[PDB]
Amino acid sequence: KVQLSFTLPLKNNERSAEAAKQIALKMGLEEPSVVMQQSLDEEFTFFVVYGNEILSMEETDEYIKENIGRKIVVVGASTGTDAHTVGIDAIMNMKGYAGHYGLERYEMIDAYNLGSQVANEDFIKKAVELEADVLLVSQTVTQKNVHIQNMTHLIELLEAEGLRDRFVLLCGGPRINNEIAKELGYDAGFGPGRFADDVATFAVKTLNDRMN
Amino acid sequence: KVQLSFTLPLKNNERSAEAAKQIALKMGLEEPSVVMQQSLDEEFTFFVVYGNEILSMEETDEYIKENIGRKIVVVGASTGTDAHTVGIDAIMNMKGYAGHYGLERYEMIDAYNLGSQVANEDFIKKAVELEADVLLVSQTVTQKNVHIQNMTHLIELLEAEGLRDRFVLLCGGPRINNEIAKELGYDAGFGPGRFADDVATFAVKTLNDRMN
Amino acid sequence: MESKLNLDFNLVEKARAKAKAIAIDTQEFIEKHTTVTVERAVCRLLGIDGVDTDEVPLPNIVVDHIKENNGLNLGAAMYIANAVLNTGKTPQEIAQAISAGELDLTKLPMKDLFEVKTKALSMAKETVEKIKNNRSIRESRFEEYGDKSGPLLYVIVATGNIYEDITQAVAAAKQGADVIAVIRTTGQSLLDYVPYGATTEGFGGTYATQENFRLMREALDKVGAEVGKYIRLCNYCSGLCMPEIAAMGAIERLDVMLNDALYGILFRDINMQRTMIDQNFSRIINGFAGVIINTGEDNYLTTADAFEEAHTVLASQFINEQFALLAGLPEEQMGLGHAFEMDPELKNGFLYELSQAQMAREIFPKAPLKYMPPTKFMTGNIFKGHIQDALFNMVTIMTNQRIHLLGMLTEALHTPFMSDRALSIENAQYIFNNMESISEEIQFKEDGLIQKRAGFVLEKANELLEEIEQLGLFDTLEKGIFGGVKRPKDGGKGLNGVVSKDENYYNPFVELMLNK
Amino acid sequence: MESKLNLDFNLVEKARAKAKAIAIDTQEFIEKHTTVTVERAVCRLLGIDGVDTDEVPLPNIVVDHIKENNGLNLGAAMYIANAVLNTGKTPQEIAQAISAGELDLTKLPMKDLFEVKTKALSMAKETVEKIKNNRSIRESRFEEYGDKSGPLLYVIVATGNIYEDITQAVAAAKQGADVIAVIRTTGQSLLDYVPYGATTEGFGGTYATQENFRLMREALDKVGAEVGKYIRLCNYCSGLCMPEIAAMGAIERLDVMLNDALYGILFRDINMQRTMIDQNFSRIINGFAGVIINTGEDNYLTTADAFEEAHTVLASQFINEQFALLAGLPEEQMGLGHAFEMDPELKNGFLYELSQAQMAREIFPKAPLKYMPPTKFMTGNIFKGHIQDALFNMVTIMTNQRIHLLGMLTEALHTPFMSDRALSIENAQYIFNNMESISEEIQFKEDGLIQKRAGFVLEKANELLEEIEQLGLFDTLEKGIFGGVKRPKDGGKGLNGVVSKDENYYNPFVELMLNK
Ligand code: B12
Ligand code: B12
Ligand SMILES: C[C@H]1O[C@@H](n2cnc3c(N)ncnc32)[C@H](O)[C@@H]1O
Ligand SMILES: C[C@H]1O[C@@H](n2cnc3c(N)ncnc32)[C@H](O)[C@@H]1O
Ligand SMILES: *Cc1c(COP(=O)(O)O)cnc(C)c1O
Ligand SMILES: *Cc1c(COP(=O)(O)O)cnc(C)c1O
Repeated sequence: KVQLSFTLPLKNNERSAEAAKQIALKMGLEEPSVVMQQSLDEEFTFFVVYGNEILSMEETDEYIKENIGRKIVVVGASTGTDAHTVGIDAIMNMKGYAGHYGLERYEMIDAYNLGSQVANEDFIKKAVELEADVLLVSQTVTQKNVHIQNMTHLIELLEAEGLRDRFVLLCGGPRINNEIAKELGYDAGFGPGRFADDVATFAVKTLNDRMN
Repeated sequence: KVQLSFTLPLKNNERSAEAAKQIALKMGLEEPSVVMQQSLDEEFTFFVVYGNEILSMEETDEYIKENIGRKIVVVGASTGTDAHTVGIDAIMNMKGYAGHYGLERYEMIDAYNLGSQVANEDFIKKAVELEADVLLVSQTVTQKNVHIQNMTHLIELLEAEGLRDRFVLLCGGPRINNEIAKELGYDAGFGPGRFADDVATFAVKTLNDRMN
Repeated sequence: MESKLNLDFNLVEKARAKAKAIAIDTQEFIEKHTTVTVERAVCRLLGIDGVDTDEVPLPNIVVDHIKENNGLNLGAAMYIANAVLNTGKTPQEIAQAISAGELDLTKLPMKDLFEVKTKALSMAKETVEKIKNNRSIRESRFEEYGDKSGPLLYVIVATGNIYEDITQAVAAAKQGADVIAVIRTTGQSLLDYVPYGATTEGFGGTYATQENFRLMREALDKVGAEVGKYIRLCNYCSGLCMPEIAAMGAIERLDVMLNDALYGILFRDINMQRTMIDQNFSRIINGFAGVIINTGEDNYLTTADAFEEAHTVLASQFINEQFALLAGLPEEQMGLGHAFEMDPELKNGFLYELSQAQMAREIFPKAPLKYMPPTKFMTGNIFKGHIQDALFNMVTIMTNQRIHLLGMLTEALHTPFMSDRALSIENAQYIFNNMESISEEIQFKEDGLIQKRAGFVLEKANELLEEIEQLGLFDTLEKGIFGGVKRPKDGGKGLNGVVSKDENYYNPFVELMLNK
Repeated sequence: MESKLNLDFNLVEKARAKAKAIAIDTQEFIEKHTTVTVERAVCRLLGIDGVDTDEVPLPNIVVDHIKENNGLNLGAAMYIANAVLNTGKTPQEIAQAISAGELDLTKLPMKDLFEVKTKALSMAKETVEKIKNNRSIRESRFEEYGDKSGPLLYVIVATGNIYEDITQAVAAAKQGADVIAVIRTTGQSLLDYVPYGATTEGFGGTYATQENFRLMREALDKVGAEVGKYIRLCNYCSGLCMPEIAAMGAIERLDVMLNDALYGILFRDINMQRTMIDQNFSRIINGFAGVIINTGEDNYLTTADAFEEAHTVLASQFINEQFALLAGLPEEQMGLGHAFEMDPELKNGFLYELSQAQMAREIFPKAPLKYMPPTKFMTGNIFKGHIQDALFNMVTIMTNQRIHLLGMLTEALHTPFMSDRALSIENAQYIFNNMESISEEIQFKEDGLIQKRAGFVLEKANELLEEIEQLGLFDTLEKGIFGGVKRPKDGGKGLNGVVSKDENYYNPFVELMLNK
């Protein structure tokens, strides 16, 4: 690892940013990270980098005000018989997970964590109530595909009552991914490496695309 | 130009220092300068460097105490008819030249600047008086080799009275160099790129070699 | 501490009285109950350890046993003791036997109450000794080595791999650190069991494990004698196993541990009742163990606007103070926390920070206060960051804070490198030494910004605690009046692990460690 | 300025009286003489410029002319004027003619004294106007643009190539700098003539040249209106041509210039008599021109032990003050200097620095004090250096210094890069803004280190000036009692350029610019 700083003579762009990455790798073992980038002049720019899109909380909150105009509400839970909750707690808790703060920590967001073992029938009752914009269902046990059955059932339920489209349905859990997600009826699925910011940035853009 | 910092896992040596230079050049256009080098542990060391022996005042002063044991005295001047003095002032003045402080600024050194146009006969009278250890003669005009004649004469004078060896005779000036210097009788000659520290570090070591 | 702010100590005493009301009121509730986690702690204090086959900690199975047979209200201690009486096997063996399905604490004849209870108390008595001794072990090392009187440098290590944490901890130990904390795995406070054994892998940092504690302590002890200093070790109590983690560190003897009353509730959605019962007993153990706890007020400043949340922090500190007291923890053991988190572009901002830091110092004069570094505004500009870590260092020496959590120039970028740690320490030693007497030398103008800022924060915290006292703590949390967070009296995680005490309940450890 | 140190102002007034004695005493000497350099300045003020064939400045030849014909004691002004009377050619043409060997000021009929003298005075009168107007030009720009009230950021440029200096100066101008100084070529104060024309190459920095001044001023004026600020330009007066460089900048209108009474003597071995006569007249011109001078007390701290030389610095400041006065320069024009040069490893060191900086501020309440950055202990550790530049920045805002010479994290390494300059300015703006009112807020304990340090320095400076006053300035220098440096009353460079005034001497410029 190496700390390396310098300054290029290009207006402060994401291009110059790249130039920075270039000039970095171009000088030995890389995988550069341009930690800081600020301009000294409209024609000059300083750089700090280390070597060898996802909105952020501040941003997604702005995006919500300038694009949606009201606080959005999200209801999540570990549905069915699944008692695993650490996961949904990683995205929904104030404290969040590994540095990424949960959705309840966001200003333009009302996150309602209903916890573990929530019957789809109850989940839906609760989404209609707190008038949710985003539904979050987490699944962990894959035993006899009890999860695929359960997530599939929640979709039928929603649709049978003519409700699916009212929501951005997100699913995730250790054995989940976006491929599995889409072919089941959900708008997106999030695996073990994802965090609240990943969810937030996706939910907010989708909302916007829909509300148009 | 580039600012670059990192840390190697080697005891804080001049070798690790080199390793630092190596690891630097090894990573693109170089001519590295290891600006700072300090250890975090006996087995580790931090580095700061930039890319694309000469004692220092504190040191030569120590060297003088631990090796010579008394303040040394130096008498310099622009000899003969030569009115050029900026040069000798660059090595002897308190303020020195381009950052390198003059000999009179040193603690274990009494520098006596006699200025311009000093007849060799007077120069010697003055060296014997302030009992000099180091004589400094500066020459600039080379016209009809009036300088070579003059510097040559000062040597004869000194020797005729049996005095040469009592002193470390240094000469220098714009058209001077150590080759010219040695083949004339002087212990060293210093060209236009040299500074007081260069002179000091040489005079002090020579004194030591002699006093043994 | 002299009064440099001309603070109104009547107001101070008035605020503190409200915190005491709020606390005692909630205490009435705590005493009338126990929790699944309290009992597992009790089991551990009595020697039950190890795991079963599916890697479930034996304390969880023995207590889970008693639980489903409607026994918890009496509390582990009795059954465990009863069992030992007519059975004569060690509680460790009582556990394995219960695991194997070879015993049933619910069906053994229940000998005379006064007989087991006495047995209970005799068992408790042993481990309390081990603990009491560890406290002496520490006192004994300080007197041999001496202890810094200025601020203590507190650094963090966290690879997720214990053996790796150690090589980093000992390096940091001689690099000059006085307190070393191993960052607990992200989210561990959500687990309802403590993993068993050494940990070699973990996200966001190393798991909290009794074995892990032992290794680290053994290490620090080695490098300690080396440098002739006693490195204080620190870990986190927060979560559904607070007491257990506290009993755990009491026996391996950590020196400081994070122990906040409202953390779990406000930031991990752990049920308030469950949380208030767990903190009470973890605090008792820590207190008796001579441990210095750390509160987490920084959590209130890392995201909210730090300038306008200063009274929440002061109120939080008061409230933690009062509970710690109800658990026998004295002021010289309460490492209350605060932080340098105001925006660096705020005019006179540094004057407001200094003021508040000075305020807390005068309000809690005997507490070894914990002052934390800036993090929310720390950016990729490593140069600017080093200087705002410097203004942070200045406040500590100007206000005599005691536990100094060193800021890192690389803060917003990654866990520190060998270099990041060194630079951070030299920065702190330069400032601490260059400005050594600055707090005696410096005074504040009559009714200027500094003094007026402090009194506004104090008047506001008093105002907040007045409402909190009007509603009682649970109602306060139900309506989000504190921390901008609303939480359900019967919501959150762990409520199902809370049981009311029945008339014959008995924790021999309380009278041994508290005793009023 | 309020009295935060509880300084004994009687002692203060007592010290200042000794400086005034010392000065007036030396003044008796200055008035009884003139120097080769004074006269060349007089010639320039009257329009003589350009060079001859071998590139010798015409002012040097016209005055060298008068010199060898035993004429200087009367002083250029007369001959030049006499010549213009019976000849009717411009002094510029008088010069060329004298260069060509076509005239001889010594052999022209010397018309009636009162007639040429009057002519002299009428000539002086013109250029004084150009000057007086430039002073208005500046006043006029300030009122249009306004001026910062806090500390002024002073930065340095020096490529050796004027056109290059300019691209750097304008960049720095908008990067936020308030005062720009072009570092003069190393050793220029040793030259007895001012180079003529623009400079494209030079060691240690760009030559000081009237053409060079004009270019830079033209530039700064351009970027100035751009940013809507009036960038102050600065250069060095030090050396054998002090007055000339001052007359020079008076006509091109630099805003601040280095002008120390003892510099040349103590650090460049320029003869004391020559030096004391040159500084007197350069100071008159600068003063009348509205220029703020800068003294070089840092020279006393960059190598000697700064903690024990603090009284030398304070004495130096007093002494410069008193001379500036004898030359008509008011306190709001004396940018007396000092520095943050104590060892960073010194315990309570920052408290001693703050104290002295506060001392000078209270002693010279109307002076736009110049506080300089650390340099001797600035090392390759760019990180540590940035923070000691920060502690330096703090002193300025805590003590209300007015001219702030920004320190560079790269100080000990090389002239700053674009980045080094930016970082240095943000560091200063962060501290200046974050601690904005810190000087009103902060006070110092009764008789603590801070206040006691200041009074010791003051008592010591008074003690020093008492001996200096006992011997008079020349004797003081002859024995090294001041600055640890001994210099010969008739030694050093330039004594041969010093002449005593004869009864008919006349500088029309003195009465026009001073007039008592
Ligand atoms: C803790 C734990 C428990 C706890 C749960 C604690 C709690 N409060 O949640 C308890 C003890 C109750 C438990 C019980 C059981 N468990 Co378990 N448990 C675990 C363990 C150790 C950790 C899980 C964890 O919390 N990981 C941390 C979180 C952060 O990871 P994550 O779920 O992957 O979350 C990430 C992404 O998935 C995403 N995400 C998750 N959900 C969602 C939803 C949305 C909408 C979005 C956007 C993103 C998202 O966010 C996170 C990244 O930030 C795992 C083993 C392991 N190491 O995984 C077994 C494991 C899940 N358990 C297992 C089993 C077998 C069981 C039990 C059947 C055991 C028993 N009693 O026999 C029961 C089931 C109980 C039930 N009814 O559900 C198996 C399941 C195997 C399978 N695939 O079928 C596992 C994998 C262990 C094993 N290898 O055998 N368990
Ligand atoms: C300034 C100057 C003058 C000044 C002197 C000012 C003064 N106070 O010293 C004055 C006006 C008096 C002068 C006069 C003359 N000058 Co003239 N002058 C110059 C000029 C512009 C600058 C010299 C300088 O000071 N350089 C700066 C110093 C720092 O450089 P330096 O001498 O090389 O010093 C370095 C090393 O040499 C070393 N060093 C020097 N001496 C020593 C001694 C020791 C012991 C050591 C260890 C090191 C050391 O230290 C320095 C590095 O740090 C040069 C042209 C030029 N650019 O060089 C002509 C130049 C030297 N002058 C020249 C001439 C022709 C003359 C005159 C004859 C002109 C005339 N009147 O016709 C006279 C001679 C007068 C005399 N009797 O000596 C010529 C000489 C050509 C030749 N080789 O013969 C030069 C080179 C110009 C030219 N190109 O025509 N001059
Ligand atoms: C699913 C994982 O959770 C842990 N675990 C801890 N307590 C329990 C419990 N009561 N039941 C089941 N698993 C448990 C085990 O370590 C197991 O492997
Ligand atoms: C030797 C160099 O010094 C400069 N110079 C300045 N003044 C004089 C003087 N009086 N005599 C000779 N050279 C002089 C010229 O520029 C010349 O080239
Ligand atoms: C951040 C923090 C932790 C770590 O929390 P987990 O909830 O275990 O992820 C523990 N205690 C406090 C007080 C904290 O601030
Ligand atoms: C360092 C300095 C200079 C530059 O000096 P030269 O003597 O021209 O090399 C000028 N004036 C002052 C006051 C200085 O400190």
